Amino acid sequence: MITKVTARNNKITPVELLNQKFGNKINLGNFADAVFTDAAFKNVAGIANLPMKAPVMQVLMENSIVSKYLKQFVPDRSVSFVEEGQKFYIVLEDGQKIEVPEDVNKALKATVSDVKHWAGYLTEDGEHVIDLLKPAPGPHFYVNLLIGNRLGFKRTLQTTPKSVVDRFGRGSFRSHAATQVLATRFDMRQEENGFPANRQFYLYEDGKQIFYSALIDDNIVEATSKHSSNRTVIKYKTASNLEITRTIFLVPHKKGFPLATELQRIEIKNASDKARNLSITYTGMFGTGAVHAIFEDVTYTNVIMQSAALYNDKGEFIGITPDYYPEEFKQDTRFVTMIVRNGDEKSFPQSFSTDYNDFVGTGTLEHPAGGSNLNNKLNRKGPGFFALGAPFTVEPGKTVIIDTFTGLSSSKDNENYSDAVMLRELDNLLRYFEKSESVEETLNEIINFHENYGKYFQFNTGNKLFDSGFNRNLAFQVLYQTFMSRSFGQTQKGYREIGFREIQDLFASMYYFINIGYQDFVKELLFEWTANVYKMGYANHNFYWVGKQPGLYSDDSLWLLQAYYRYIIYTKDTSVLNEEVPVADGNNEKRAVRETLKAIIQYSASISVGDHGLPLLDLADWNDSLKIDSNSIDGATKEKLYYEQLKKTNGKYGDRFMSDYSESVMNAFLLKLAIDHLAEIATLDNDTQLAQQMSELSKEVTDRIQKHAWKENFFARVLINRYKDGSYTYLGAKGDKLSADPNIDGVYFLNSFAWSVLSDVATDEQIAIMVDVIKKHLLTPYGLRLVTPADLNKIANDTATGHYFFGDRENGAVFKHASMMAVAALIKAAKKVKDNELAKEMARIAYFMIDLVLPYKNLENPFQVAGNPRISTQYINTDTGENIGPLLSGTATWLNLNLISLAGIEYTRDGISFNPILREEETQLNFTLKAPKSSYKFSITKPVGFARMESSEYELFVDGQKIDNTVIPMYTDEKEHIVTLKFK
Amino acid sequence: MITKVTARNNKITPVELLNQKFGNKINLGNFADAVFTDAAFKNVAGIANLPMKAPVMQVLMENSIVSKYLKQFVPDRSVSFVEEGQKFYIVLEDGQKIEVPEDVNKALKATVSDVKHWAGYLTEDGEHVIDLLKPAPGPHFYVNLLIGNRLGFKRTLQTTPKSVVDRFGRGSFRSHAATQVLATRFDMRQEENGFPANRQFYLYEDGKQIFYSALIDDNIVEATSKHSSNRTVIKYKTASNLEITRTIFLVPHKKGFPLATELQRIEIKNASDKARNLSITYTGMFGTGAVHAIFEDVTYTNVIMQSAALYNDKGEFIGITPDYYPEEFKQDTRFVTMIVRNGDEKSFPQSFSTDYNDFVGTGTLEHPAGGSNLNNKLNRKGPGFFALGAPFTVEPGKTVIIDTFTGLSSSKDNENYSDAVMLRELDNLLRYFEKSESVEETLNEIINFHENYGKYFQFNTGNKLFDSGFNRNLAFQVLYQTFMSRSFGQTQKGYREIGFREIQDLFASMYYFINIGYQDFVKELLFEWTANVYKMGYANHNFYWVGKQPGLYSDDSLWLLQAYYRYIIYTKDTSVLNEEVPVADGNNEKRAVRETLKAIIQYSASISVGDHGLPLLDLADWNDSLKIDSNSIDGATKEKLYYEQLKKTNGKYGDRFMSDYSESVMNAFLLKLAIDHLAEIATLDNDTQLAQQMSELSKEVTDRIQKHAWKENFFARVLINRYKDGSYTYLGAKGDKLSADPNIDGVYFLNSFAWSVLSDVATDEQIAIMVDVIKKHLLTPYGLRLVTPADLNKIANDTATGHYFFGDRENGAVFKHASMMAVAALIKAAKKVKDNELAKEMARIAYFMIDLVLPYKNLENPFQVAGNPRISTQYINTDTGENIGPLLSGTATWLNLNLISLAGIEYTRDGISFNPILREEETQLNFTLKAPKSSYKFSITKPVGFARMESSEYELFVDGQKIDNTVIPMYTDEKEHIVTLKFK
Ligand SMILES: OC[C@H]1O[C@@H](O)[C@H](O)[C@@H](O)[C@@H]1O
Ligand SMILES: OC[C@H]1O[C@@H](O)[C@H](O)[C@@H](O)[C@@H]1O
Ligand SMILES: [Cl-]
Ligand SMILES: [Cl-]
Ligand SMILES: [Cl-]
Ligand SMILES: [Cl-]
Repeated sequence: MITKVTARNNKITPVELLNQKFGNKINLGNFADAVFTDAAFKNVAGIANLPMKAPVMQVLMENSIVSKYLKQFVPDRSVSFVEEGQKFYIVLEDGQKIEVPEDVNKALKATVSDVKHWAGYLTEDGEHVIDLLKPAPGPHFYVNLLIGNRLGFKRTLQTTPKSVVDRFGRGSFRSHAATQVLATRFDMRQEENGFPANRQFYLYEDGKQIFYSALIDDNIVEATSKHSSNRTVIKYKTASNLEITRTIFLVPHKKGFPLATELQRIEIKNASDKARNLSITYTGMFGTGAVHAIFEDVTYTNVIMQSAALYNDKGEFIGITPDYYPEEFKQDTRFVTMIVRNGDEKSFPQSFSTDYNDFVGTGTLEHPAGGSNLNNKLNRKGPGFFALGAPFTVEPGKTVIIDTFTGLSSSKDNENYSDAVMLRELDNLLRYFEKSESVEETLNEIINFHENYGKYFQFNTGNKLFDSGFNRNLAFQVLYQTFMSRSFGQTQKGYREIGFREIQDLFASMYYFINIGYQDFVKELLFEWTANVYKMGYANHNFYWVGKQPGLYSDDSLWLLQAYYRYIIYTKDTSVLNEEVPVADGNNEKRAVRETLKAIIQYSASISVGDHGLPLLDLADWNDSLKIDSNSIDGATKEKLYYEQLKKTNGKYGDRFMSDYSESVMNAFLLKLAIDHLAEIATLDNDTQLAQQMSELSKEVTDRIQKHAWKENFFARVLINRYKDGSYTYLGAKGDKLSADPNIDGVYFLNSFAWSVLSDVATDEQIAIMVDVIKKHLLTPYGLRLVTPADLNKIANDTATGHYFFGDRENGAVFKHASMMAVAALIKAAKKVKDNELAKEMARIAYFMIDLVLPYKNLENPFQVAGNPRISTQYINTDTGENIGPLLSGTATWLNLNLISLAGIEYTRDGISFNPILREEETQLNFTLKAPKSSYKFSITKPVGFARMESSEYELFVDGQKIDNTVIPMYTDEKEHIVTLKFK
Repeated sequence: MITKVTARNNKITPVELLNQKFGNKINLGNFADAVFTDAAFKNVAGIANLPMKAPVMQVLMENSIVSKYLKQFVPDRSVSFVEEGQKFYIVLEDGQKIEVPEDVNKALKATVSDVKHWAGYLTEDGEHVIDLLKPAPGPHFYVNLLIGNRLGFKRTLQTTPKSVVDRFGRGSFRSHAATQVLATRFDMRQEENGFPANRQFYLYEDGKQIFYSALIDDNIVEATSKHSSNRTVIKYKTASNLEITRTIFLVPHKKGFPLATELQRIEIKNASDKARNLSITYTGMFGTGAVHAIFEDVTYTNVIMQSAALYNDKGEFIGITPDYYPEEFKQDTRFVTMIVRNGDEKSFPQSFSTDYNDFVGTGTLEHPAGGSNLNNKLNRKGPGFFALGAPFTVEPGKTVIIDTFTGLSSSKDNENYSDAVMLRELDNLLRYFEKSESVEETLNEIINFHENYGKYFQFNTGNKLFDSGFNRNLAFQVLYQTFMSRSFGQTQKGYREIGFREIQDLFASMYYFINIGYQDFVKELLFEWTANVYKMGYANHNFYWVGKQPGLYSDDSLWLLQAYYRYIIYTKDTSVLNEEVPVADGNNEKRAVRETLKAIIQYSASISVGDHGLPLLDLADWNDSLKIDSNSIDGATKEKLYYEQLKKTNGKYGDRFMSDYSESVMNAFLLKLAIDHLAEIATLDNDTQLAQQMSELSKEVTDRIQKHAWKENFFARVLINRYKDGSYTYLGAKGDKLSADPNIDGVYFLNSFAWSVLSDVATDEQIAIMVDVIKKHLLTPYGLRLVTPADLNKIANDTATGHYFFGDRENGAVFKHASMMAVAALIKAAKKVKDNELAKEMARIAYFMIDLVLPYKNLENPFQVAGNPRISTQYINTDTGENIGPLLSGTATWLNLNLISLAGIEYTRDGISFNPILREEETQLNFTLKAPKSSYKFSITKPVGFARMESSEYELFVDGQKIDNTVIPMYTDEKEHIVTLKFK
């Protein structure tokens, strides 16, 4: 009877039908747009020859003139618009070509004129300028991320404030952990991160509303938003010639300040020739401290608090704080306050409301009935809605400035905490910002801090979109992720702690922090992770104020050797090996870093190993969904069993934990890398015993992998040991019998390839075979997939590949973080393999993939690829090409590593191993590099074509002296050194 | 420096300041209103002599004319409006009385004219007629609750659909458990139960929006909502003379229908003299199946689904369904469809949208830019927003009807489930409702079902608000709560299973179900609860599809004897005792009901007892927050330990579980009552051994309580056993040392009193002493509070007094359910105690408390007491008098029991023990009563004053024959019997 047609099953798209019905009567061009005219999809209305894909028919439909005109034909007749000369026609299926009326021609030309920039544009400095009326490519595209600065203060990692801001200023604002200052929204749409009133305000004249910051109507003649590094600026011009500017940023910490403050400055310039008697009403919604009760008991969230008013020394009202009854919700104290600056005079708000129902009344939030006449009623209940009102007269050509301060004080930074601490910190804050210029100076301080932070590595290529994208935007995103891990963005809203393995973010940012004098902060981060390693070598999978999930995941500890290796090789500071750091086991016990790093390797190399001497997989490793072993155990369960095994069998600590559990080949590669890392560390430490021991275990573990993990045409991913008859014995190479694609023999994991190379196990020949498999079955038009189809239920209890349509996340997406780890491999191999044609090919795939993740390139075809042109996104949908959030991802970290690696920079014990791999079409690459006691200017020139040191003639000069050593010293003479490389 | 003033600490209110500054320059009357003019609260603007408390100043400030006028004085000068003649003046502090201008006078008169009805009014049938522009007393006041009907179908309890509807039709709609059809909202405001688009629609004319169902602007000239029994009707008149009616109800189940369907009929009458070419766009938001991911991973909720279109036999589009990839979210299938009826023409929607961003575009939800021209694009992602569009021309005087059907099919009612089952059931539904009159006939069926249901008991007094409030509205709410327990309302939105102790709701509704032929349904509910009792006698604290929390709470099982007692005594159907029913222990074991009820009594009377032979408290009993014992155990942990105590001490089953755990005096009363119930059941069963056994255990248990729980002043609540030196030994009477009020010796729990009486333990003298304590320390101006202040830190410390401002929930509220259990005791004692003055006072307190909970009386002073005039609410705030939600509460169940008890009806073995307690001021009471094979008309007459059978002269007549036996037979002659009682 009734039939069902899904979005994906729908037989034909609008543009396909448009091409069918008009393609050989008019030139539809490279891009067109169309909509079905009816719910049965039989006819289309379309428009030919657009500069790019864009929702033009949608905007045309919003236009009363074009809309009414089209009804003379649609829905019963298909039509296409077409421009010839500079005049528009409408074409029918019967060949008629009708010059459209002038008012329609004008509307159509006005609509298509700037389609090329409908998703905004980037400034030379990489700032995203956004039209507030234009449609969004996706829910992450128009988003900026803000962060405070707790460097030099306690618990910098856990207490740095962070904010989400879209083009309209919507979003929310957090202090420590997931503590909400302004309310987050957890509702149906990705686009809604915050309660809708947050950061918004209204203007009134003669009692009538003339402006709302989140409503663009006919009385708004210009409205743009600019997302820059750590601030957002939003500008409006009214038809009445008011010029309104909003600037939003987080206050860097200063002693005595609240733990979190977000400043929004509102500038109102009267660009007309008559004074205007105006008022502002500034609104927002405090987050609840009782976040779980939003789901479980909303009435609880309301009755546990009340509104309270704040008054300065002179008895003047300054703002609002939400007052809580339960002690657990009185350890943070929120506030909002406003200063109105009008020539000489400063004033505080004259009125307030705290009841959303009294505020909106019979109206809407966009048009609130009580917005002009606030009732000065303190709500006995929550929620913590606030409205602050103040009148001002602004003379012709003059500007009034309204500075708002919203934030939170906390016990997390203050002993003997009470709301009295907040009142003192708020006073400190308001006195600091008493003078108008203090706001501008603080913004400039933020700008300069990030400008100086990025000087560690600066491309200068004349592609300013690339230069700014890397030098500024990617540098900021890796800083942001060092503090925030994956815990807070537009759609990352729930209680994420800090994953042990996101120590990865520090792999890239440590060099930046060291080169602005914060080496000690990097050590504090290392020691903090070190303190989440247990005595036996496994690690808490997660930690925030406290660590948890002991040895739950098998890869965690091994990543820390990469962090220590990076730090020790760059700094040559071996002292950290002697630091006494808490063991995660507690009871006030500390272990020297050296012995915890020796323990980490012993856990994965000797204890928690399987039948082949490879590290056990346990619940899973880096790959969230390799739950192969249904009866896994974490490291504390394994510890108690391991010790009773040793007494059962009379064994010795260090013996293999006997089991039939599966093994992770990826952990084997991580371990092998770890062991080489420790050997190099000990060498620099002149620890002769440890360097010999590791150098020898490295050879052993490599033997193990080569012998037991190379499987025909790939390094396998997992070795299976529970089937003594041989039913299944590996996964991740031809012949594993586990594929789920008829045309594919075997399952192939991109990371088996990547980590076999990054750990320096795979031979040139094994690289060639795996790259061929990659080209055939993992390389898509949208990049490198994480894995090929597998049917893992053949050995385990499902709940993995069963959740997503093809193209999303685990059902075959391009996971950009994994794609970047693979690029890191391709780049490492391209520098070293003997076969220059293999190297050329791998460098081609590297740059192909980098081009598909570079955020600024999202503006080339934004309504198809979406993403965000300043901030990385997690994955690409391989069905559509859409870059899909979230906005925090190891993609950014490894992209940074990879581009610096391709520029030729690798730090080794003896200095900088210089080996750049330029693009074939490039003929020069210039960049600057800071070091702690020197700097460098690098210049590389080459003919068009593939050039690399391994296989191309070259001359290398350092400070004008041709040299042969391609390891450039790490200079300490506080001079700039000129490095020139010339390929023939 | 900075000071803080909380809502509660604010020294003076606006009206108090108005009276200070004006009360003896003008007569302010019994009610006035005022607002502070500034954020420092130094001046007020107010208005004198209102008919009741109301937010008049708020509405006056929304009025351009009056607010402009007021600025001549405010903020600097206080002012009060006052009416003399039919003319207004404004009065200043200096004495000036200024006749306000005519346009101000007109606005003021228009504003105050109908303040008396600003919160709406009740029809003679108890329906709440509501003005859509007037302010709300609170977030529960303008709410209706809807329910389907699964009687005669499987798993009626678990599958009956339910909806929440406010005056604008906002809210949400669920199927089984917490499965959402239309999306719930979990956000900051109690007022927001649902996604804002739910149930709303737009009208267009010539491409322009002319109407949105959730926006009242100047083009709306009339807008009212009527909440009735199981439907809501909303009416609007436009300035252009369109008359729009929305009718919302749930479809009662018919074989082959979807498990849940909500019908909204939209009638559009053209009351003008010109035809109008209109279109409708009907919108909503499907709930996600991935509810937890709204908080954890909103992007997941989006990518796991896509929109899909539905087409009928002729290839015509009929609506939308959200299509899910994961199997776990494919076991329910949602739909929305619409039929447009225009004369004899029927049509289906011509267009649709499924992307909220394309729909709203540059506009707002109230004014969407894409709402007229839907794009017919199936969204590849969620969320499941939908817009369905259809054009229609309506001639002068004609009506177009648009019928919408929104719902869900489910595996819960269908084997071999897939979306093909939904398509068949949707076809069945649409065929059933193909004729226009089918919708009206189904509504009439619903109306008649509830009319017939309520016939069990019908008051016929002078007072139609009381009569409809009881006969219709309270009857409906007890029906609603029998299915829904406490699981779904305006602010009850999260996953609640059915509490074992909510079997209470059946205590009242069973009689109603039996008298419409659904005795078997009552037995099914009884058997279902019986199946959640374990062999040992404890119960799963909770159950929905399966039971859980075995013996976690100590009182649970005991309530079931009250349910069985009520059923067996009313029906005389002892057969239920012989039913073989699953034991919650599982395997495949069943036990006869008789033995599970003997087991329940044995658990609390012999096994799980403390040092005094009283039932152990365990984690808690009925009172959620008596976590006295921090090392408690549930009944399965106790069972495992009990048996190993038996083996290690040679004991026998039935011996006491040895411990120092605390004992619950409330459970003792529940057990004593349980035992009497069972003894009485066995008597009716002619089971001679069981009747003797229980009669004897009852004397024992009563001895136990009297000996060990009467504590000079009161029956204690808890007996404490862990302090063998006597530090603390009881809680709940004078001398327990646990008070936290300086002026109160002891802690007094209202339920100690209530259950000492309902179990028939307390002597006349103990009642007198306890009522005196109640009058002095538990009776407030807003009713009977649950308990007096206690400092339980002295023996444990924790919560409740930790969480709430004084007046709310556990910090001293009038918990209306507990207040009603106390009224049940007062009524029972008033009928029986020898002292007529004690009976008189207890009946006075009873009626005082009933008057504070009767919903219709919430309209006497609604802006102070709020609540809901048709549905009970949970508690009264003792600070303000506000009735605060939620809307589902044992208040409704026990209010029903109490008013029937006061009318004189108690069912006993031998019939109807008739003993009414009228109000002193009443001179007659008339009511009708149905029985399964007879009916009765009762008429009671008395002089003004206190009259009761125990102490007043009376003559009783039954069918014209004076009689002395006050136990009326339970007649079975299928005749109407006349019962007359005349007090002298
Ligand atoms: O592929 C899985 C990866 O993506 C996301 O689940 C997390 O943010 C990463 O920590 C993880 O490594
Ligand atoms: O006092 C506690 C009572 O109130 C609410 O928590 C629940 O709805 C009831 O089941 C409970 O008995
Ligand atoms: Cl992997
Ligand atoms: Cl994000
Ligand atoms: Cl509710
Ligand atoms: Cl109690």
